[PDB]
Amino acid sequence: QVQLQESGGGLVQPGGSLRLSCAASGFTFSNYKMNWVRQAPGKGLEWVSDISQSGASISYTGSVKGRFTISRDNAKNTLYLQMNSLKPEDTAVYYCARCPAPFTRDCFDVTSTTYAYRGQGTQVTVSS
Amino acid sequence: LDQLRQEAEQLKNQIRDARKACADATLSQITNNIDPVGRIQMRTRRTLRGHLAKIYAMHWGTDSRLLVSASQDGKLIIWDSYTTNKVHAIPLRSSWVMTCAYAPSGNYVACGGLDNICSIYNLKTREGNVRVSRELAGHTGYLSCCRFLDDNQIVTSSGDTTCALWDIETGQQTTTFTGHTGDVMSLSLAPDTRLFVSGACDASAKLWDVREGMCRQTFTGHESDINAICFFPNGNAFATGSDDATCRLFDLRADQELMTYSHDNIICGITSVSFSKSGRLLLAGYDDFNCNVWDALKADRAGVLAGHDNRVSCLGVTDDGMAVATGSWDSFLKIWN
Amino acid sequence: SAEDKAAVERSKMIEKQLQKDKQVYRRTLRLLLLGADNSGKSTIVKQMRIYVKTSGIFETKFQVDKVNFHMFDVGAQRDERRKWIQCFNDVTAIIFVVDSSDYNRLQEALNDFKSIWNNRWLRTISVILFLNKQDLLAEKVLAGKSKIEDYFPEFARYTTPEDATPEPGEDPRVTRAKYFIRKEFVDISTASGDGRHICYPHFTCSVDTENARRIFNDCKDIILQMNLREYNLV
Amino acid sequence: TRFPFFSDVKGDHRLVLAAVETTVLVLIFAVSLLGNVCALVLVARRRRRGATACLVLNLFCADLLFISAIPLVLAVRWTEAWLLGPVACHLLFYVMTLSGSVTILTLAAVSLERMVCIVHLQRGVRGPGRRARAVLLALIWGYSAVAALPLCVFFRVVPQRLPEISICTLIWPTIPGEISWDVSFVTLNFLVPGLVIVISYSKILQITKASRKRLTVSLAYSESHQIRVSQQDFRLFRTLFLLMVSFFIMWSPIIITILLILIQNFKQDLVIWPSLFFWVVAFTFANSALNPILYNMTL
Amino acid sequence: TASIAQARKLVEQLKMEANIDRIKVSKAAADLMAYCEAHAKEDPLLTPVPASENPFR
Ligand SMILES: O=C(O)CCc1ccc(NCc2cccc(Oc3ccccc3)c2)cc1
Repeated sequence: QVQLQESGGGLVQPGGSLRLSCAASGFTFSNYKMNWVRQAPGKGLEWVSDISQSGASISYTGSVKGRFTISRDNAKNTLYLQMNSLKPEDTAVYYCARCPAPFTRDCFDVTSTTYAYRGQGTQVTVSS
Repeated sequence: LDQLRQEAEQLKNQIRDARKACADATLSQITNNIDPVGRIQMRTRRTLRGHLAKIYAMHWGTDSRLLVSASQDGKLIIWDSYTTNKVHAIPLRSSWVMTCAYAPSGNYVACGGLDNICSIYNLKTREGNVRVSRELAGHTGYLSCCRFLDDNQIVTSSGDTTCALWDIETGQQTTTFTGHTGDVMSLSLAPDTRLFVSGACDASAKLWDVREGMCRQTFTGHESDINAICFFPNGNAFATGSDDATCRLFDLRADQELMTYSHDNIICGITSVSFSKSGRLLLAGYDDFNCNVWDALKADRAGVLAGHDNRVSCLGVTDDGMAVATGSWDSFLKIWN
Repeated sequence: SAEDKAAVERSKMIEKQLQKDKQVYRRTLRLLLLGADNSGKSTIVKQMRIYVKTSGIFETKFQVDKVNFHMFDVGAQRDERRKWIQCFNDVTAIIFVVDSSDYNRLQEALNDFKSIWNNRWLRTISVILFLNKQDLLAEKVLAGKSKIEDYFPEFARYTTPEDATPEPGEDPRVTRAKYFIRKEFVDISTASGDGRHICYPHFTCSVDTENARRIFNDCKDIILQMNLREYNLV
Repeated sequence: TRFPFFSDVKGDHRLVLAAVETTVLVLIFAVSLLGNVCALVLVARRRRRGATACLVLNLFCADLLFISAIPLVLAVRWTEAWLLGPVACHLLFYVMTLSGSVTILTLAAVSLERMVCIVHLQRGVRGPGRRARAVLLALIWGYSAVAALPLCVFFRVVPQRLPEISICTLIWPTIPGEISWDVSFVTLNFLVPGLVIVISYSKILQITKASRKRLTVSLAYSESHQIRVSQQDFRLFRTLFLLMVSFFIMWSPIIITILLILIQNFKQDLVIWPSLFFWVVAFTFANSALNPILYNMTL
Repeated sequence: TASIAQARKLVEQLKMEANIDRIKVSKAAADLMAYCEAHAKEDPLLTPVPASENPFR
């Protein structure tokens, strides 16, 4: 019974900051590569960032370089994202995603057709 | 929406408690006085040559003598395993074939794959030729498995999250089974042929009643895709193979997992599963290029079948219990005894 | 006896047929076509062609210099790809088409290429990379309405290499953009540093004629590398 | 007098020299036998597919036939005279020459087919089949077994005073026949295969180097990418030169010895230790231990 | 309206499943042992047969 539950998010004035925390259950947390994706109002699903099995390889998309950071606690079974200096175009819904297989270095996990190992997301709004 | 989700959570919690209120003992505790089976060693008798590319499936006949195989170069061959004589070699129309089956009356065979079509071939023709007699169409995703019930009814499972029951003579689906979320990878039929089970690439399995068309029980416990499934001989248990390198024994009356077969060395997934005649052995095929033989009541490995060059993709055991056939990605079949 | 002789004669006829079929199977070259809906791979298929509802796959056949190519395209499937992509682990090459003049879905193409390159069952297979729709790219750069740095900030300090040899007639801004975009893909290509397989990139338009020759030459190089590795020389 | 093949008298230190010779030869024999058996067993598992790997079988068989002449040579070196009879003096040199010629011609054919099959497999044309292999092997063995008859016909045992005992030596009927056989054998069994080998491997090298350049001339990766692309072609450049010079290093001394022997039989001013002939032969017998490595070393 | 239909179907299916009878693990384990021990002397793979009755030798 794989489960991935999110927490955080909400309303932020522009130029603010906040934190997203995801808790995972039903698998051995340390064998899998993990990602953060987001869906924006009136758009498709988009990839944001990813971290590997230990934390020695991190990757971001060009629009969030120097702004967002990712972290992984293997003892506390938790994935973290820290957001600083937000923009109005960062308002969306945020999902945490897991790779399909262990001990592997590739992904196929952006689809819309109900990818199985994904969360229900949280809402992050930036406006005033 | 929120109220419905909360009710779903409450129902899941109640089901979990109802299951947890029954594990008064483990299978190991009940079976702590069973004598082990010792070492098991088997040797190849026949090696069957002739395919040009990798092999995806095979099936044994009811006479325990003739078998069928399907390869990705676009051919379907029927062999006699006592003398290694080729009885039939049928050329297909689409070469990306993923499955095959053998009618229990010995008159028909079937095949399918990425073309989204199930083809039926008639063997007993007065003219002495094999020709296509039926093409079944209506699925919207590739075909994974197919199994005859009798000469007129066939049940298939597709990569569009559905299973179906077809009437061959008319040519129309009579019922569709829906409820899975991922692609359906395998199904298996009960000895009485009134129920089947299905495992479908979302880490869950389901038990389906053929006549009514609804779902009775759903079983969870794995943590990745499910690749193979089969019935215990008396029809009251089933074994599951997955992609996290673990096999599992599930029961139908106690409604929960009974046993896990795994080792700390294995870091590759299982691609096939099959039992033995008395159920005392469980045979599994791996991506490591070799098959493993497990004791099914004490969870201790007891043998290895280790003669293949590439990935092992198909595995079968006869109806009398005399031989085991394995097929792999190097285009060779082998028979062990 | 008296019956077994017929069985052996049957088996011998079947074996003769199988040999005659192997003779022609071992001589054709198989290619797999991949891309997205906003690309123009259908135009490539149509350009190379003159040279049932719910159908799961399509095949196109052509020949160049008496060598026969079979190109396979995927029809009506679902979103997911991690199961029917394994059937294609023995093809000669994968032809990957990318629309290079949008700037908004180019990261999706990068992620897809990076996920294909590293799959366990596709580690020996080479890729021919087509970057379609280049006139739109030229017009978009010359217009100045949208800026590349808004999606790839590192473009803000990329200077065209001095040893590079530009195509005649190019405005240097267009050449900057082209070279940067191609480098973004070759960087993923060579980051493994293995030598098993290679990526051959090209720039192609909507009206073009030499694409079949390009595929032919790259297939020739691929076959040569296999022949060297087969004789134990490398 | 005439040349005492394999026959020479030792002084006070006969035991030490005989022990050294027998140890060297037995070690070479054992290593070559083990190597060729292992290679044959390994290439015998390829029942899956093989087109360029069929003549290697002929090569290994020729090596195992070549290495078989050790015991007679050891017997002659130990007992210091021909005590065997006309049959051995008729069979020994004939068998050795047959094996050597087969080995050389097979190496030439393997290299030529590699070079020609790098190209016609790229052009999508049907490769040579069973009939071509059968015809090629038949012609090779027939020519080898017909071109070396004088060593079985004219070698004979006669008594003479060693520089009186019985020795196996070679008697020719006329000078033109002897010189013609020597010249034709050398030119058609050592020179032509060398040219074929060198040309084939050179053109493979040319094509590989030309192919590696289009990655930058035409497709134009980068200036810091072309280094990251290959990093491993030096192995190919080393292997090709190694296979090109091993043939000319490990098969020339015996030809020089043959020419020296003919010159001695034409001019009397020369003098050569028979131990030199024995050591040249013992050096040549190392091909039977070296061949199953250079053609399987990276496996 | 897809969310409403999905949630309603899931709730109804869960309600249908959560009202079935279950037994203890001990009875199932005993039955599995009994079936295995009753048919032990007829499994050739577990108890190899002589070379006379083996058709693949
Ligand atoms: O000038 C003359 O009369 C001939 C001299 C003469 C010299 C040596 C021999 N012995 C035969 C001998 C001995 C050792 C290895 C051999 O292998 C090869 C020889 C030639 C080409 C390829 C291989 C042959 C026979 C005759």
